[PDB]
Amino acid sequence: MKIEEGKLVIWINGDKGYNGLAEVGKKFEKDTGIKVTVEHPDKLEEKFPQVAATGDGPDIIFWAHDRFGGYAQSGLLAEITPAAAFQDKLYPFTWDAVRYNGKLIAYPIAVEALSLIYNKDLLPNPPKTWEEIPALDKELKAKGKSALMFNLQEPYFTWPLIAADGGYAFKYENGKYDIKDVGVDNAGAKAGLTFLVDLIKNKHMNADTDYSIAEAAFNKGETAMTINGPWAWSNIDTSAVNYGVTVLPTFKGQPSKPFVGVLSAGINAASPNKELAKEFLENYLLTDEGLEAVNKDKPLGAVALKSYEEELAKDPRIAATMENAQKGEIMPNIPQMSAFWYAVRTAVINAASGRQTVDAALAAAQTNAAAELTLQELLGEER
Amino acid sequence: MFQDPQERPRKLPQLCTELQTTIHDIILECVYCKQQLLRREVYDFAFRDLCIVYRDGNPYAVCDKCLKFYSKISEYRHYSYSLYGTTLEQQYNKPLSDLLIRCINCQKPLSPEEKQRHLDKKQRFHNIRGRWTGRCMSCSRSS
Amino acid sequence: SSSVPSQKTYQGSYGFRLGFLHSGTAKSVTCTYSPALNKMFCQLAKTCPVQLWVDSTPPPGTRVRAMAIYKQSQHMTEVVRRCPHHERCSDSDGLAPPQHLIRVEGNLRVEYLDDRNTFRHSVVVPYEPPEVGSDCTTIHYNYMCNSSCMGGMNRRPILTIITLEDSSGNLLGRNSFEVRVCACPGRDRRTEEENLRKK
Ligand SMILES: OC[C@H]1O[C@H](O[C@H]2[C@H](O)[C@@H](O)[C@@H](O)O[C@@H]2CO)[C@H](O)[C@@H](O)[C@@H]1O
Ligand SMILES: [Zn+2]
Ligand SMILES: [Zn+2]
Ligand SMILES: [Zn+2]
Repeated sequence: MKIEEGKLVIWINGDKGYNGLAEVGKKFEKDTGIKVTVEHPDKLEEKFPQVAATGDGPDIIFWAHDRFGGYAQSGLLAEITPAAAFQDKLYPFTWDAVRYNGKLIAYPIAVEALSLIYNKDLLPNPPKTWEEIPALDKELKAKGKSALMFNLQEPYFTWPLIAADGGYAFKYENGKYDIKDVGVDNAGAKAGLTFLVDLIKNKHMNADTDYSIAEAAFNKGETAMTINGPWAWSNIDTSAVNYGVTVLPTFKGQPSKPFVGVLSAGINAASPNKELAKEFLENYLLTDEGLEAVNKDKPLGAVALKSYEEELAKDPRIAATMENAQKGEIMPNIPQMSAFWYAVRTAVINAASGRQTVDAALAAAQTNAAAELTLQELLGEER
Repeated sequence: MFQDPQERPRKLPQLCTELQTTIHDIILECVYCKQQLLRREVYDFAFRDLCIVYRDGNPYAVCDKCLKFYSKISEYRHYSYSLYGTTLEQQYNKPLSDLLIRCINCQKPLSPEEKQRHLDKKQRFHNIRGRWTGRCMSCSRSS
Repeated sequence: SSSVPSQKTYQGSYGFRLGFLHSGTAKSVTCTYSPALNKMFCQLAKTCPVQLWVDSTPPPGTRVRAMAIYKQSQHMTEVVRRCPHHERCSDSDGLAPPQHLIRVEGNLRVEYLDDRNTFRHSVVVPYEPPEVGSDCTTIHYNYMCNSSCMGGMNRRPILTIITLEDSSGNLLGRNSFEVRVCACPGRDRRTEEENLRKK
């Protein structure tokens, strides 16, 4: 077999705190003699299905729960079977995030949602509204600061604005998603995205701002506002840029509605170390001890483990996180989510540049994201 | 007739049985263009393992031209990526013979023989948002 | 006066339907299904995969029943039976009564019914949802006589009727397929499919 027996190889995203995870691995090694290697490869969410398909890859893959339906569907993931006693230690709704066609296909780790993070020193009073940002920008665009910088290359970051006034991915009803009912080219969708483009046609954010550019900018005090997740808080602490975490700005009347991710740990179907990986995840990572260790590197957000969550919930930033979360929506985990995300990332990039109108950018993504009813009936499958 | 969605035939041979007609004799309209199906198209519909579609309780089917036309449209919009057969076998840990692969052009489920040809000729399979597609023998060189 | 079981398609509340592998028509194949014919060709005692597809999950306690009936109307009332020869050849797996034509292999939750009113045989297993990485549930059936078995099916074609039912035996779903149990399923499927295009 391609995956080596008697070790654990874990893949987790670079923004997440692999050192703290690596530390939980150390404690595992020193107890069990089992070597644990933590890696953070680029384009993890893409690299994994590519190598796992060949029967290779990590024993354990971390990602938000939204990719996992596709992985499970492609046969890349083993069924997760926790004992009732363990299952009961985690919030039921986090288990729900990693249930797919009646089966658990990952361990939920922590609930993630974007918050508005602001420098009090530059803005003791953050705009609680999106519309008062072009005005507040040029106030600093001769100061000479930008008002707002956040990643513009990943639709995850722009999705709150585009969804605030009525955009949505797949319609949820009765416990099921209707893959034919997509809400990407509706009024509120085009609305939030035209607004976003009228921040770049108007020189108030640059079309090509990415995660790197935005994090530095905010952490070197050159912008007073940014949108980012709980993992970002560690590098802000070391920059000492005196910051607060708060409710995202409203667009028109509406709360800005981020897609909510549950960071999740899946077990590679081709791993000969499935029982090992369970041991490691249930008895080392998903413990007050384990999560704290990872959390101290990069904050996880609101952890699935009840006991530790109750400690973390006292934290005002976690309360902010969950306030944004309850205003947002849990991502679906269905296999069509990756196409949805590719279609929306394309539409947002092509409208911030100019190869398409907002209206035609979203017209195309809606088309590529929804299904054709009649051909699907002819084929006899909803795929 | 057939306006109970929880109780009408899915497949042509069962539709023929419930009409007490035969497949040689049944008359069917394409669901897209509404034209009547040619006899060879009726046969093709069965061999291609397609499903009877119902509009307003009436049973339709599909003609060759429309099938190919609306398939290509669906494929364009939902093409994900491509793989050689060898990776597919690793991925699902089964012989290709066990995976559902339809012809990208005519939608006929590929035979093991057609799947093998893909392997022998190093022809990739295409993933259409979860659907696996290849090319059958009759669509393998052009008509 | 005794009834013949319906073969009528019934998707029901959970959108029940059958599925099959595409196993081709090579002379070596032991089980192959023709969608054009809606017909399974298989060898005696070999594995015949039958896939169960639902649109929504049926409650646990749901059961899946298989039953053979003769396809030809003048034979429909005769109970499908193994021939005396095979019925008395000690070829039991330990679960199936030796007179049952249709067996389920690899499932200890299998039950065999001799219906006290109709005398028809059926084999039943609990419904289980698809495993991870599967979109359907597969039951492995075995047919324990040749279609030609004299004293048994006597070259008469049969239908296998699959029914989804609740714990009490109420009908949740039904589908069926013709079965021919023979020595060369590959060749027989090829033959009948060719004659289908000529008629
Ligand atoms: O931008 C699309 C992308 O969004 C989400 O990815 C998040 C991830 O959930 C976070 O934990 C963090 O790593 O930032 C990512 C965005 O760069 C989805 O989870 C992912 O599938 C999707 O492609
Ligand atoms: Zn047509
Ligand atoms: Zn073809
Ligand atoms: Zn016999």
